[PDB]
Amino acid sequence: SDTICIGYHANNSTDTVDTVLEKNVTVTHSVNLLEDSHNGKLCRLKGIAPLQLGKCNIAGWILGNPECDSLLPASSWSYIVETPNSKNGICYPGDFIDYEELREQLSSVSSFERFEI
Amino acid sequence: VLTQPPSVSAAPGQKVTISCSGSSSNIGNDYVSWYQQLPGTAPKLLIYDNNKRPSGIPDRFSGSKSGTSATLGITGLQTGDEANYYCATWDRRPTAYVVFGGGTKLTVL
Amino acid sequence: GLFGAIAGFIEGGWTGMIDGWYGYHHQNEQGSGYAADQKSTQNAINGITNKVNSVIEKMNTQFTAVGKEFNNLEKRMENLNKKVDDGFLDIWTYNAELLVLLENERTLDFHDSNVKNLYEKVKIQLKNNAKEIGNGCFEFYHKCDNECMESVRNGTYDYPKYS
Amino acid sequence: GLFGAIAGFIEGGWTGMIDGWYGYHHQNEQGSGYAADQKSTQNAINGITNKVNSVIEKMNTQFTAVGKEFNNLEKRMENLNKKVDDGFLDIWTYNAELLVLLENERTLDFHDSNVKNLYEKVKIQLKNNAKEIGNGCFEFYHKCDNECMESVRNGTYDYPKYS
Amino acid sequence: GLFGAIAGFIEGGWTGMIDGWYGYHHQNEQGSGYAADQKSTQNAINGITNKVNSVIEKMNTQFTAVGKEFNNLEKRMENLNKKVDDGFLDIWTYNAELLVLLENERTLDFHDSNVKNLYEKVKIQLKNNAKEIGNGCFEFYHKCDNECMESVRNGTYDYPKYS
Amino acid sequence: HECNTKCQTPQGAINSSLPFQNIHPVTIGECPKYVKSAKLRMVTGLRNIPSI
Amino acid sequence: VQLVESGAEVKKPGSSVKVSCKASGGPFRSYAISWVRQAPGQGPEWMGGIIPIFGTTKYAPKFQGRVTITADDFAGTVYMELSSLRSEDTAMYYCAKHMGYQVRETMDVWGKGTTVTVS
Amino acid sequence: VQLVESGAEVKKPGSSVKVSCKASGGPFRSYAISWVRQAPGQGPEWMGGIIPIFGTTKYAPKFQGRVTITADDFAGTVYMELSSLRSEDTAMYYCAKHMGYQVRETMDVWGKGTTVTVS
Amino acid sequence: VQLVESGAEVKKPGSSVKVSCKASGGPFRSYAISWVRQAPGQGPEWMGGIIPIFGTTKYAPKFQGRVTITADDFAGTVYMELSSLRSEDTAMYYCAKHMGYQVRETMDVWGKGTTVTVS
Ligand SMILES: *[C@@H]1O[C@H](CO)[C@@H](O[C@@H]2O[C@H](CO)[C@@H](O)[C@H](O)[C@H]2NC(C)=O)[C@H](O)[C@H]1NC(C)=O
Ligand SMILES: *[C@@H]1O[C@H](CO)[C@@H](O[C@@H]2O[C@H](CO)[C@@H](O)[C@H](O)[C@H]2NC(C)=O)[C@H](O)[C@H]1NC(C)=O
Ligand SMILES: *[C@@H]1O[C@H](CO)[C@@H](O[C@@H]2O[C@H](CO)[C@@H](O)[C@H](O)[C@H]2NC(C)=O)[C@H](O)[C@H]1NC(C)=O
Ligand SMILES: *[C@@H]1O[C@H](CO)[C@@H](O[C@@H]2O[C@H](CO)[C@@H](O)[C@H](O)[C@H]2NC(C)=O)[C@H](O)[C@H]1NC(C)=O
Ligand SMILES: *[C@@H]1O[C@H](CO)[C@@H](O)[C@H](O)[C@H]1NC(C)=O
Ligand SMILES: *[C@@H]1O[C@H](CO)[C@@H](O)[C@H](O)[C@H]1NC(C)=O
Repeated sequence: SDTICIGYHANNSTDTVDTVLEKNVTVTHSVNLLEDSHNGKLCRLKGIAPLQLGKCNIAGWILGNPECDSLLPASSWSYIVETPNSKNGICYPGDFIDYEELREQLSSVSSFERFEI
Repeated sequence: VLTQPPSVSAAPGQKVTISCSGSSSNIGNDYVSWYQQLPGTAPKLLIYDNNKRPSGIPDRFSGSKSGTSATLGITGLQTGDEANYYCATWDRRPTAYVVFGGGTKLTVL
Repeated sequence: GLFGAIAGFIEGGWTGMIDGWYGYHHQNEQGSGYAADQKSTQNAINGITNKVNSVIEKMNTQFTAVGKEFNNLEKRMENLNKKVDDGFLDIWTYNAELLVLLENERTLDFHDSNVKNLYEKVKIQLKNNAKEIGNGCFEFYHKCDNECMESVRNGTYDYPKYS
Repeated sequence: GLFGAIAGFIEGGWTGMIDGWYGYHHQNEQGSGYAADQKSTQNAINGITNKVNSVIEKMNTQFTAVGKEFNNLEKRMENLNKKVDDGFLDIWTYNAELLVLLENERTLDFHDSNVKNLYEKVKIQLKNNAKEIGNGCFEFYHKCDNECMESVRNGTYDYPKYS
Repeated sequence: GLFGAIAGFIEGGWTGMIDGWYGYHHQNEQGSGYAADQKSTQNAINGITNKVNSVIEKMNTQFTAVGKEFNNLEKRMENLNKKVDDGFLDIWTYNAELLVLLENERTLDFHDSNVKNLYEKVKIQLKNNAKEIGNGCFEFYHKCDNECMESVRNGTYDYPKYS
Repeated sequence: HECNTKCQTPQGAINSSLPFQNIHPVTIGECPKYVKSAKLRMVTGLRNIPSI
Repeated sequence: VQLVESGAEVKKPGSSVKVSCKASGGPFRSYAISWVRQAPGQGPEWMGGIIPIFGTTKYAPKFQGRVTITADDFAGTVYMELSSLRSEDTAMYYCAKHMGYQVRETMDVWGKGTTVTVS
Repeated sequence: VQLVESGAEVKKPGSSVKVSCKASGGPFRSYAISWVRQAPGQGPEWMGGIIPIFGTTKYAPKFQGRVTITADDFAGTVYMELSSLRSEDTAMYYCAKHMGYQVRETMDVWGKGTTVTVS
Repeated sequence: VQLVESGAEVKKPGSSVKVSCKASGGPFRSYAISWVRQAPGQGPEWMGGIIPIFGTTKYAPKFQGRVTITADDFAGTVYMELSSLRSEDTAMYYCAKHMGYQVRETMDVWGKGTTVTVS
């Protein structure tokens, strides 16, 4: 008999949200604001490769440890990477005075030139 | 399909009209919009909703629709009106999709 | 909801209405069919995208932040550094979770309000030439063809012509 | 309130209704009496306990935190420590007070909405066989015994039988 | 708005009503004129001033706070000091902006609710001796002089006397 | 390895435009904000009540 | 708003191509977006469009099995992929606004253009 | 929902006892909680119950002057105290859920039991 | 609430004066504020008042072109300025509360007073 009705939309989605008065409300449309996925590898930052020390630490890299013979040509990087097995530092026992301040200073250096003083 | 007169020729200061004719499938049950493309640029909207104008469009441009055909009228013609004019309508029966015209070369003397 | 329309006196949604959020379903001698209401859906979409963009804008991008090192005789400064890091992390976690939890409820009430407003808009138009059935539904007294339906779904229904 | 039912067109509460938040009071030849509405009260209780549990959960337990010591030549670090402590205390005090203040108003609007929904539910059922008096009250035209009363409060009132 | 009265079924404001926020416009044989409603305006003013005073009170005054100095061998503590300052500034900026943004919307819904309540209060009074026109307007069936108007704008309109 | 990125953590690179992450608090580059949450979903549609 | 396409591309037949479109303003939009093709010497051609929130996509019956249109939302970018390139998919490609959330016939803002050559 | 009572107790006549019940989940609940007694070799016996928000307590006419039921809300526990122990208050005591906020006849979740001996 | 005026002032003819009024409580108020004048040996005189949110000001027809009343809101202070002093602008000046937001006839709270001499 010539009828007219008002209504709203429904679909087959199964995505739920939380409010204060209720949990797990299924809704028609929603967006996700959190990221929890990575690729699992150390990559290059905007073109430049990082500097991986490997067996050495900052003290061994800078002092010239006999086991860090491969880091000599390095002159540029985007960040420095250390590992928990970086144990080749000072071979002769003694004290390195103001070492953490040196690390803090090097945390803002992107390149250097090594010359014979 | 929308068919327009391929060319138009008139003198400065005159009034000209281009007719977009179609069929009951597209033109008879929808609106028509008009676009003007200068040589080397993207199209620009002139008339929408069959007689309406956006912001920044002069009063010299107007248009209307008559049954199964629309018409765009330009009065106050000058040299800066050298372009191609296209008519468009949202066809909808088997599978709805936008349909463009053929083209019109409004030549000024 | 606070307005009683969604899951209220209109107890279910339509899976046959695919182009909008709110709309009409009509029935006469020509046939039946659904049809979305474009103005209400457009206004709701504007509001929702505004809200999402504001939420995105209020949180700024985080730049480089790496840890420090201390020796065996600098425990107090190391503990202070840990305290600062943990406190800021806790504060921002609380802020984010509370913002999402509080915005979801308002978003759910918005649609209920819109549906109720549409129902009232139609009801004041028909007033006397239609019977309210109860499920968001109106049954005409006279014969309402497609011109009548399209005028009802436009706001320009002519009351005096149909008595 | 925003909905105009509590302290609005229903201007007072009932001290004789002890088992619920919202309900009915009836009167016929058999007698009078109050009776709570179980579904509305149950839904409101669920919502309120959910809100309280969420508020409790968003605040985590505080673990051991004691002070430090400095000498006469370490004033800058001592001042930084005081700054950090005071700032965190201020931030958390602000958070707690604002949360309570903002939740109380929504809690008060929730009950007003529920009362209005119950009133409208009854009004659409009676429609024509009852007169609206004004104080949330309906006066029947026909004779309504206990079966009719129980059908009204169940949602299955039969309109055609009583004309 | 959420209640559909302001910019809804009442689509415009009055520049001729200068002494209040909400009111009436009447028309009979004596003449025309606007008139504000004092109780609604008083309640709204109380609420709004309470809200502004609470917002002012929740923010405390800032006392003296100047910077420190470090030498070339104290970069870690200098960086920690910068971190603390920047973090607290960011947190308080976020708090202030969010508070203002969220309070504005509630303030705008408050007035819509008040206008709707006034309209319903008048509508339940007139019920049958007046026709609803649609723009917030009522047209009487009988003759309403200034005593009848002043009783309508008081809540004591006598329904039985005018049938 | 031999790749490219704009945001690096001690556990991998991040490839998103979302405003939040819960991978690592230590980052290098232009990175989202770190939170300890496990779920942050924002609603844009209405309640889903199909079949009716 | 401003619409900016990607750079110009030249390929050889049998391959596919992917063009992009970036819009100014907030990442989330309330208008539909369309892609238009124009060969040198002829009128424009509508290829397909996408809807902001519902995510629906529409294509022309000619370009049914080849074109694929996607969006990013949080980035503000729209992508179009065309597969099995012939020697006739050499034209100028435009990105077009729509006004409302539906793919109607009224496109009020256009981009600048991007040439894709096939040889 | 899991309900866990306290340990088993043995007392001698003339004293009082206090048993407890802990429920899993959020501290605040939306259902009523009852205490049930069962002597060895007979059917169960309803003692009394408590209501979540209104705080009303109900007792059986037999156990009207001895039993006292209380709640903690923020801890999530319910306590029952029985005074003036006789030699017949030696049974198994159960903690029972109720479904709704009222103390009806339908208890859908039970605990495990707790023996109180009197000697 | 408590209303406190400024100190007592003595000037000589031809100059102007500015008196002040401070109210206790929150900075923003929901009542109107009036200024009243009383010469020695005569009844009081209403000068003018101000409205809380709409900002409207009202003056007596006698003091039309001389008085100016302003407010500070965030400070909680109201200022009155009287220009072109004569030998008759020597009286006691009171600050008066009003009850509601309108400047009616009912002032329910008064200050303490402030003498302005002109010589
Ligand atoms: C909302 O849904 C989630 C996922 O379905 C529920 O998470 C489960 O919660 C129960 C106890 O509450 C656990 O035993 C399950 O292991 C959880 N499942 C997963 C996959 O984590 C959650 O409980 C629901 N919320 C409510 C209030 O019921
Ligand atoms: C649907 O409603 C609109 C809104 O009023 C109508 O628009 C009017 O259309 C007439 C011509 O039919 C014009 O003269 C008016 O200027 C339009 N009004 C406005 C505000 O633009 C429209 O006509 C209605 N549709 C139908 C089929 O009647
Ligand atoms: C009160 O309302 C409920 C809900 O409609 C009624 O429940 C129905 O009861 C009949 C038998 O009387 C069953 O056949 C139906 O299956 C029930 N429906 C549902 C949805 O459960 C109930 O009967 C009503 N009470 C009275 C006294 O009429
Ligand atoms: C306007 O309404 C008020 C509120 O009812 C009326 O106030 C009553 O006035 C009568 C005398 O006219 C008193 O006996 C009552 O005690 C008053 N009631 C209250 C609650 O104070 C007022 O009279 C009405 N105005 C007119 C002109 O009728
Ligand atoms: C809903 O139906 C569509 C139809 O193809 C399907 O693609 C989609 O996966 C369905 N949604 C879910 C959640 O299954
Ligand atoms: C990841 O990043 C690379 C380059 O940084 C990009 O090409 C790619 O589209 C991103 N997304 C995925 C899913 O690989």
